[PDB]
This record gives sequence, C-alpha cells and structure tokens, in this order.
Amino acid sequence: AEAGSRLLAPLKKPLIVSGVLQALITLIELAPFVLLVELARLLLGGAEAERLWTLGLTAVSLIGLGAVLAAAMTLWLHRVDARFAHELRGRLLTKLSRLPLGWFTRRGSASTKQLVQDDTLALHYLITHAIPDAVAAVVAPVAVLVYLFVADWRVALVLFIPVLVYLVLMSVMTIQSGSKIAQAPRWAERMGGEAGAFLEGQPVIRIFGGAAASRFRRRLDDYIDFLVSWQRPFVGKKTLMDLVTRPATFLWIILVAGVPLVVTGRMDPVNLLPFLLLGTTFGARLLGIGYGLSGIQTGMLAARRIQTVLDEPELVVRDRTPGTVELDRVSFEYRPGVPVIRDVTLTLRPGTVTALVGPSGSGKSTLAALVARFHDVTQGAIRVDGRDIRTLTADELYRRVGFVLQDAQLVHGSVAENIALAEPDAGLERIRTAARDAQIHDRITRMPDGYDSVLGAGSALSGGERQRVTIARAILADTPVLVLDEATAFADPESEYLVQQAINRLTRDRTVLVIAHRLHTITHADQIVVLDDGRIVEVGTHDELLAAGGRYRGLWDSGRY
Amino acid sequence: GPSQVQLVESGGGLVQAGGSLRLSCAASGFPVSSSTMTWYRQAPGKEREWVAAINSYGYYTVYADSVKGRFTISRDNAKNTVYLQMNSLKPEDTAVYYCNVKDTGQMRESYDYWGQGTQVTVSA
Amino acid sequence: IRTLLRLVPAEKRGAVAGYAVLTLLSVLLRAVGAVLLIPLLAALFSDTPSDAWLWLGWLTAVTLAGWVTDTNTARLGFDLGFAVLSRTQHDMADRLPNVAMSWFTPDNTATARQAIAATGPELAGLVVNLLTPLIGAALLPAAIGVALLFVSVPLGLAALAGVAVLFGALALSGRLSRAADKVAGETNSAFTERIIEFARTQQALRAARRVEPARSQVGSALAAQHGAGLRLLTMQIPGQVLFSLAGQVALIGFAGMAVWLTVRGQLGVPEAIALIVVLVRYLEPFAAIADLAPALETTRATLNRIQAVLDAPTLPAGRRRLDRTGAAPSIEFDDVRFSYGDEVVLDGVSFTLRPGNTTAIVGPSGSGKTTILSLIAGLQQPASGRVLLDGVDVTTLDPEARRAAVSVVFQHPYLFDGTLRDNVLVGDPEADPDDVTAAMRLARVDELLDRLPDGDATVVGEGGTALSGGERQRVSIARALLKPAPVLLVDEATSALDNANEAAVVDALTADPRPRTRVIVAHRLASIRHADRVLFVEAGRVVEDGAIDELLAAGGRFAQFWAQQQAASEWAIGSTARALEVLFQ
Ligand SMILES: CCCCCCCCCCO[C@@H]1O[C@H](CO)[C@@H](O[C@H]2O[C@H](CO)[C@@H](O)[C@H](O)[C@H]2O)[C@H](O)[C@H]1O
Ligand code: NI
Repeated sequence: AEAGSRLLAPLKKPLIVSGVLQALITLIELAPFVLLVELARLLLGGAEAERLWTLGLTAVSLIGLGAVLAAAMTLWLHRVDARFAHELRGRLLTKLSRLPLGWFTRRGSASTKQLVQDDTLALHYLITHAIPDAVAAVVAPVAVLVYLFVADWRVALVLFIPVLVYLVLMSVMTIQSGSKIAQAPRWAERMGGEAGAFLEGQPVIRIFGGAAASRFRRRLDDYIDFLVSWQRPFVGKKTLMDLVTRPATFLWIILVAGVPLVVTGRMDPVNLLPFLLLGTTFGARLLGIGYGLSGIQTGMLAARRIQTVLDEPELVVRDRTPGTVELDRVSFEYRPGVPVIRDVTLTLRPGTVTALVGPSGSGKSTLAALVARFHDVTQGAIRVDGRDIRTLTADELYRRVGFVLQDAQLVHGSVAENIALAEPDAGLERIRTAARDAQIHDRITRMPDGYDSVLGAGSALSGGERQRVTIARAILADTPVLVLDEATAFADPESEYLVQQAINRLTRDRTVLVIAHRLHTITHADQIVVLDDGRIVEVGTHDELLAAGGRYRGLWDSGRY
Repeated sequence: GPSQVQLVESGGGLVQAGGSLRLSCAASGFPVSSSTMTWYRQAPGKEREWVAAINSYGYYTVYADSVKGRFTISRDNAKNTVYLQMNSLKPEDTAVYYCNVKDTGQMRESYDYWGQGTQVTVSA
Repeated sequence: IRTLLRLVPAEKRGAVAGYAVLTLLSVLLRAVGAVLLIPLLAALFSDTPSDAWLWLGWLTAVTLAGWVTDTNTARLGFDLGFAVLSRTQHDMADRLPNVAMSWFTPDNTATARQAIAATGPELAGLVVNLLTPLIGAALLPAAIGVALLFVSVPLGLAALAGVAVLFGALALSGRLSRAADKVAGETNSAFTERIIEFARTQQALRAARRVEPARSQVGSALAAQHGAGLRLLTMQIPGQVLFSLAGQVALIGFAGMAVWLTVRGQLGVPEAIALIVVLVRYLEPFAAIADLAPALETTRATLNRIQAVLDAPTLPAGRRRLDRTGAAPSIEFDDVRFSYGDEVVLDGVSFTLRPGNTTAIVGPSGSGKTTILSLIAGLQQPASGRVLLDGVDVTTLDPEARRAAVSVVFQHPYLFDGTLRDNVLVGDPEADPDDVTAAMRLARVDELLDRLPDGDATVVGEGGTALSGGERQRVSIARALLKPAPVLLVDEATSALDNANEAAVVDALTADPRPRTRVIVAHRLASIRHADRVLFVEAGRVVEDGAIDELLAAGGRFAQFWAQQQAASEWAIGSTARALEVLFQ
C-alpha cells in the first residue's frame, strides 16, 4: 500500500486542489437551476420589469464560468499528468539500465504489451480523472438534498423513503446471496483456464476423439447454472420492484405530497419548484458514486506495481580499492532462503574450454550467468584478469565477457548493423567476415536486400538463422571470455549443423565457459566441471572422469542406448 | 543365393463351418524375430487383404476386425516359423492365405517377399 | 446491429417480439405523463390555484399503468437476458471444433477466449441494464413530441425539428470524444512500445556497449512525443467542455425567451419545466451509457467473430471410405496449392505415395512440410488441387471417416490434465487393455511408468507429477499408436536429451505391426534412414524425389543434408583442428 502512495507523493497538492475546485464547479453547474426557480417566482411576484435581462444573463454568466473553470482545470490537470508520466518514463529507462540482466531472463515470457498500457491508462485516470469525477458525484447530490430540505421538509422526507426502499433490500440481498459472493470471482477466474485448454486441444479433437469437448461444457454449464441459481431467484422479482421505485415514481410521490400545497403545508408552490427539477433525477445521483471510486483502486494498484519496479534492487556498483577467470568461494541464491550455488572455487585458464555438466539442480546455468554478472554473487567473488566483476562498469565487463545464450535478441536495424552492434564503425568487410565465420553469409546474400535487410520486427529467416546472426555479432565483439550455452546448438534441429560450425569459430582463441547438456559434445574440453546441487564434486578431463567411476561416469553411461 | 529369402505356407484344406485350422509359415534366409510377419488372404477375383501381423519383438499383435477374436497369430523363433490358428471358420474366410515379410531397414525401396500360399476352403 | 437478433434463442422470438411493443407503449405512457405536467402545474398556482388534484388522478393513471408494463419488461428481460446468456456460449462452444485451424491465430484465440469466458453476467443483465434503458431513452424526446401535438403543433413540430439537431450535436460530441481516445491510446502505445523494446533488448544492448546511446535516443524520443502531447491538449478540450455547456445553453435559452418574448404566459413556467423533463434524461444517460455502449457492443463483436466468421471447413459428408477399410491407402497430391493469407506455402505439388510404405519429408523449414501433413490429416484444406486417399478426396469424406483415417504425432505432445493412461486412451477409449499395453510399451512409456509410484494412473496435470519433454512425447506417441488409423503422420520434434524418446519414434515407424501408410517430417538420420521414399521440399515445391540410396548417389540436396546431419551427430566443441581456414566445412 505504501508503494502506491510513495509514487503519488509529489502529487498530493495538485490532487486536493482538483477536489475543491471541482466541487465549486459542480456547484456552479447547478446554479442555473437554483436561479431559474427564482426567475419563475420573480414573475409570480408581479415584477416583470423592463430590466429583467439582469437575472437572465447572470445564468449565462454562470453556465460560462462553470465551463471555463471546467476546461481550465481539465487542461491544467492533464498537463500535470503528462509531466509526471514523462519523468516516470525517464526513471523507468534509468531503472531498466541498472537492474541485473538476470532480472529480465523470462521476466516477460508473455506479451506484456497490454498490461503495461493498461496500467499507464489506469495511472492516467487516477491522477487526472479520478478526483474530479469522484467529488463531482458526491457533492452534486449532497448539495441538492440540503437545498431541498430547506425548501419543504416533509416533501424532502417524502423522497428519503424510496432510497431506503432500495438500500436495505440490497443489504438483504448481500446476505441472502452469502455463499455466492466469493464463488463468482473465482469461478470467473477458473473458467478462463478451461477455455484456453479447449482452444489448445483443438488439433487433438480433430485427429483423436478425446473428451476435451465434454470436459469443457461440463465446466461451462455448472457456471451458467451457478449465477442463474442466484441471480434469477431473488433478483427476478426483488430488484424487479426496486429498479422501478427510482426512475419515474419520484415524480409521482412528489405531487401526491405536493397536493398538500398551501392547504396544510402552508408553503408557496414554487418552494416545491426546486423539487420539480432536481428531485426527479436524485436516484441516479447517489448510485454513480460507487463508479467514481471504482477507478481509484484499480489505479492505485497500478501505481504500486510501478513503484515495485522502482523499488527493485539494482546492480550495486563497488570500488576497486588473455582472459583468466577466477571464481573464489562463489555462492548465490535468488530468494534469501534457498541456496543455488554452494561455495564454488574454479579457475578458467586463458584460451581453454571449460564445460559445466551436472544432473537436475546442478546450477550449471546459474553458475555461468554469474560470470556475465546476470546476478551479483551473495558470497565470494568473481574476478576477470584480477579485477572483480563488481568493480567494473557495463562497458569494462562486457568488453571482456561476452555470452551466446538462448533467446538471443536482434535490435531494430539492418543485418549489417546487428552483426556490428558491438563495433558499428567496423567496415562491411569485417562485418562480412563475421557472417562467413558464423555460416550465415550465404543466407544473407541470398536475401533480396542482402546485408541491408531489416531485422527486428519480422524477418524471412528462421530461428537458427537468427542465432547465427547474433553469433556473428559475438564473433565481431571478440571477447577474451565467452559464456556459451550448448542448448543454442539444438534449439533449431533443421539448422543444427550450421550453428555448430559457427560455434567452432566462436570458441577459438579465448576462454570458453560452456553450459553442456549433451556430454558427447564436450569430450574434448580442457576442463569438465561436474556440479551436483550447487557444489563441485568432480573436475577433470573426459577420460579422467570416466576412470573415477563417479558422477560423470554415471551421466555418461546414462546417455547411452 | 546362400541368403535367399523363402516362405512356404501349409495347413490349408477343406473344413466345414465352425471348424478350426492352423496355418504355418516356414521362413528361410532371415530371422522371423528381426522383421514383422503378416498374414494375408485373397479370394479369387478380389484384392488381397491383411488378416493379422505380429511385432518383431513379439508382443504387439493386431488383427483385422473381421477375424479378431477368431484368429490368433503366434511365433516360434526356435523353428523360425509363424503360426495362425483360426477358429470358428466362417465361409467369408475362404481364400488363399499368404505370409509376408518386407525388406526394410536397408536404405533402399522396401521389397515384399511372398510365398506360394495355401488354399483354405470353408463351406457352410 | 444484427448482433443481438443473431443471439435470439429459438422458442423465444415471441417473447422478444412482444417485448418490443410492450416496452414501446411504456415510452408512450411516460410521454403523456410529461405533457400532463403542463396543465397540472399551470393550474396549481399560476392561474386559479389548487384545483383538487384532477390531473393527478389522471397522472396516477399513467404512472402505474407504466408500472404494470415495466414490471414485466424487466422480468421478461431477466429471463430473456438469461436465455441469450445460455444460447450464446453454448453455440460458440459447439462451433469451435468445426473451425478451420488456420483461423486460430494468436489474436483470434484471445478474442475467442474472451467471448466464452468473460461474457457471463454481462450477457445476463444485457437487456435490462442497457438495452431497455437505451431503447426507451432514445425515443422519449420524440415521444413527447407526438404527445405534445394535441396541446400545440407549432410547439410540437418545433420539438421534432429540435430533436434531430441535438441528436447530431451529441453524435458529434460522441464522435469527437471517440476520435480523441484513439489518438490517446496511440501515443501511449507509442510511448510504451519504446519502453518494451529497450527492455527486451537490454542484454544485447549491454553486451554491445550500446546501452547509453540507446538510453538517450529513447529518452529524447519520449521527450519529443511528450511535447507533441502537450500541444494537442490545448486545442481539443475547448470543444469537449463546450457540449455540456451546449446542454445548459438550450435550457436557459428557451426558458430565457419564454419569459420575455412571451409575457402572455406565466403559466408557462411549467413550460420551462416541461422542457426540463424532456432534457432530464437526454444526454444525462446517453453520456452515462456511452461508456458501456461500446463496452457491450464489441463483446458482441468479439462474440460475432466466432459465429459470423466460422470459417468452418467444407467437409461434405458424401463418402465414408468404405472400400478397403482398415487397409493402408495410397496418398496422392494432385496440383495441391496452399497459402497462409497471401504468402504461398505450397506452389503446385504432385506426388503419389504407394500404400504401406513410409515417406520422409525434409526441407529447409519452409513450413510446407508441416502443411503437407496438415492437408493429409485434414486440419487444413488445399486452396486448389486435390488430396486423395486411395483415389478419394479427403474433403469429400464424412467427419467420422476423416477423423478415424489419420493418426498424428504433432510437434507438441498436446497432453491434457489427467491420468497418464487417460492421455493414451484418447487414441481409442474402447480399446482392449492388451492394445493399450502394447502401445505404451512400443512408445517406451513403460520406462517412465517405473519411476511413477502410481504407474499409468499417475496424474500428469499441474496437480500431479510432472513429466519432461521427452516423456510427454512418448505419451503422445502411444496415443497415436493406440488409434487404429491406416495412416500415421509424425511432425518430429523429439527431445535431444532423451534416448528413449529417440528410440520410441524409430520403433513407432518400424516396429508397428498394423499396416499403415506413414509420413514423417523429420530431421534425424535415425528416424529417416528407414524410409522407403524421401521428399525434399524447397520453396513450396518437391525438388527431389527418390529412394535413400539413389538420392545419395545423385549427390544433390538430400546428399548434402545427409552428410551434414551425420557430421552434426559426431560434433564436439574444439575438434576440427583449425582446418576451418581452407574449406569452411
Ligand atoms: C502434423 C500436422 C500438424 C500441422 C499443423 C499446421 C497448422 C498450420 C495452421 C497455422 O499455423 C501456422 O502455420 C504456419 C506455417 O504453415 C506458421 O506461420 C509462419 O509460417 C509462414 C511462413 O512460411 C507465414 O505465413 C507465417 O506468417 C509464419 O508465422 C506457424 O508455424 C503457425 O502459426
Ligand atoms: Ni484524459
């Protein structure tokens, strides 16, 4: 709750100004009504002077003042929102550039296109439209009933009985429902899952018989039989008669109470004239309140999520006071309770290939990500050529440590710009050499636009060809230390051979750290590090680890037949 | 040649309806446990149809819907023969029965090997 | 629109036709009660005060004569709103299985999920909460015009003349507010689509030292769009606030001239009130319903997406393939052309697969290989040409004949939440347990059953034990093996980390005793080396066709593919001896 209020804290003064100013405006908007009755009774008083134009345009002077004030604030409030959103986007851009790279790893594995826009639209309504629309729906009904309870008293009390006709019947409704107030939100949430599985099972239903068809309607029928079982019994006749005590019956019970005109009530008939115009639309005036605060809560939930992104811890910058990688008693944990890496010491000699193997839970993926500072270690240190990676900036680190992992991203631009993203000033000749080494050149020249083809949005090349472009980018970066995930070699089986030959050129003349999944691909590694539940248990060459008859021998034998 | 495939069928003959017969297929030149063996039947004038087949491992058996429950296929690796015990023989089962093995695996177009078949006549 | 008279349930067209006129007279009764305020209040004090509530006894006649007709419209609408609530989602549910799977785009599947889930109580109180309040409030300003005709015609036609100019004025205010929300949602989308792009490429940008150059270019592009937004607020809402001003300018306007340009009518201060009760619920609800008008018009349009654009496959049930049932049929492609929208996927393909053999389809991921299987399976239909199973057009097949003709192993396991045995029994629910045991064994699912304490009864959904990719595949292969279809198709996407899954595919193709014509889009030499015929598909055309040995002797596209797949299996990092400088092989 504090996250949302902390975000909107610099706006507390512009918001409370929007409340009292809007309150005065809606009071001015009901002013042409409080004087039209006067204009009527001033003629009843036999005035009809030649200077009646006076009170005729004071109404015009107020309908204009109300619209001028309404237009002035709705413009001042939209420009306060625009400046608040502009500074917020600048803070978000700064935040996304300082969070750990691992924070992005499958953070948006679904199209978050809409929920970022749905929050910015809800954030806009909360700052600009929430406060004015809220008080305008509560001071307008509360300023007329006090204006009607000074006109007549019983004719004002005659219209307090149709509102308690509605209210307590809905209080009886909220307790006769009972078990069906908490089920409806869950049954609407859990019924969208049966719909998604029914749409996913379509290719099965066409081929095989299956029961997904009847498995869905059974969940759909007891859902329609759910709300019909509690929105037809006690609403088909109860709110049937309270939705009629509000529209036009207010006018009828105004006049049957208006029949005691001056015969017993002893009040001027135009003291009822305020009841003529504002007592007819009172029922719809204090029901729209709940629809003004409905946007405030869904908006403040968006502000809490935005501050949560602004509250996330960043990559802490620390002080210093042939890539040789030194892992010194490294430990890491995502959550503050569950360990992932447990006191790991390792040295990657310059120019050698080190392979990370292990069963489930080994942590070989997490361990390699720490070498690229995707996350900061919780214990120990990771040094590259004697320098801790925490005492380096994003340029010093990623000039020494490059990585080719899954889901490699292409930026909006041409093929030549994506290959040279790490050194754009490099000539096209150097760009073409990296494309040939990555076995993507012949595919590029086959394209109609060649190296001028635009990538980023939609391309004619496949995922394996996308990978070879980023491999060309990594080759052109030419890092002394390279973190490689072998899963990129079989992510596209139709192009597994070409990606392999690209990795051959990529992993030469530099320190290579490989996340190995198929043990037969790292049999020539200079160092095979076996991981088990976050600890190192075996380190040696392929044949040494076969002779020890330990964990590597078991994994190697398991991968046969 | 010395490894020439050869299949011969036997066990046929005339037997009235409701009876039973047992067919045998003496294979030569290949192990019956290596490939899948299939029983076909073809009445004069009509196209041949499969009756039953047994897996190479020996556990997976399938039968045509017109014989399932009445026909049973089995194998004897020791003698390298294939059996087909057909009970409750209906006159619709009157046809010439063959056993079949196909030369797959070898990266070529598969070639079917057939025998001379055995006549099975069943009258009602 | 025709959106609602599409959702009209059968057996209830009389209850909505009566509702149409039974709710129409209520607008007539509230129109005479408004013009009955003209004389009732004109005599209450203006001239000859207090007339013993004569018109009140005639207004009490029309008030509760509207109470009787409206106590049924809501009640009828309550049941009518539930009748459409029931008929709607049932029809869309029974229609989706018969939709051409080409229609199931990533977006059309999202709109179909909204239509059959988030459309519950909104459709329940559809008619009573918006349809009847709008149908009534739209004809009342014209209903009093004919209900005022018998009091004054120069005052009556002046209402029907003024009702068309104010409707268009609001229709322009509702069009200015509708055209303003579009640009609003476009700039904020252009605002956030740059934040999303800078976020998804953060790894590539940081690794390429391009994080700060892109930081300033987006920060300035957002600062420039921030300026373009400020100037469009200045020249836009000077019109919006004018139209609620335009609502009160006609009030004091006519009441400001009926007071001075009259003089002959101080009983015309009900006229200022008669004109008010005409404008009390004009743009007061029209603005209060215009937020829920498209919020209920497009849920009738995303709902219109399913049924109006069914795109149901033709499937004329003319034939049932009752020739050689249970026999492996030949597969024929006769000038088959296919396109996804406008791009050509298959550009006139003609081949004939002989019955009983297995064919392997290879090619550079042109998505035509997978399309060839979909057309055989019947998930899609060819744009031009024919696909014949033993000379019988697959489109001319009965739904139950086309369903039981092809068995498919998709790239995805497509498993549902339930027991592992239930996911296999989908291929044939009435199959004897001997066939189920053989299918799970050939697919090597029994290797998985050992590590499961409950065996095949182990629930594999989210509330049960989890399976791996290779294990899920083996379950999918057993499901396809269990179905006794004379055709089997494999869109191979096997796990590279599961030797049992790799062996299960080979067994399903070579150790299946049932005669089947088998086609597989595969990439591993272990799965295609047993094929009798290979189709190399390139750019929507079959550029190579032949046996394995003869294609390898030709030295063409399949020969290079075979050698590359062979070398890919022998691959090891750092094992090419720096011979890459000469040959690039
Ligand atoms: C074993 C039988 C299973 C067969 C199932 C095949 C179902 C095909 C129906 C639509 O599915 C699409 O198929 C396209 C390929 O046909 C692909 O689109 C991609 O492929 C085309 C490019 O070749 C483009 O039209 C598209 O834009 C591009 O997204 C894409 O994978 C998929 O969304
Ligand atoms: Ni706005």
